[PDB]
Amino acid sequence: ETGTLIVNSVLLFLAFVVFLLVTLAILTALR
Amino acid sequence: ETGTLIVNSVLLFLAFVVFLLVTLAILTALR
Amino acid sequence: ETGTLIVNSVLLFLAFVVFLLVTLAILTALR
Amino acid sequence: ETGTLIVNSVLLFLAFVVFLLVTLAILTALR
Amino acid sequence: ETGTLIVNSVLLFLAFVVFLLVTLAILTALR
Repeated sequence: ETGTLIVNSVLLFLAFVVFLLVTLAILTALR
Repeated sequence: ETGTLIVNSVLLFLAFVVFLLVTLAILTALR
Repeated sequence: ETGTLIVNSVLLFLAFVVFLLVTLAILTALR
Repeated sequence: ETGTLIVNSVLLFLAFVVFLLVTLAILTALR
Repeated sequence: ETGTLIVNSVLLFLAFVVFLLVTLAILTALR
């Protein structure tokens, strides 16, 4: 349970990293 | 078996993250 | 505790990797 | 040995993900 | 010690992946 919690913790912030990445790429389209 | 399952779980969503990344880069080509 | 420390160590530099990534994407906007 | 194998398995596909990423960025050069 | 070595091994190539990523993004600025 503890091990899985640590893994989830990393995924937590990752979610923001990815989402932000996609958002940034789309933003590049700004034409 | 349990350990591998956890690893696969992470890869599962990763597949979408990567595929989306490639799709976004290609989309940038919009010219 | 030692295991978590190792994980955090990787995240440490990652923080810079991501932050730099976002900064670079934004920089691309330079128009 | 089993542990290292699992790690290598992840790296295997990763190789394609990265290589593709670089290829896509270069493709963006399309000018 | 062996565990840390394996982790470092992954980070080793990662260094090149990231470094290349930043270099590619900057290259995009070619204007």
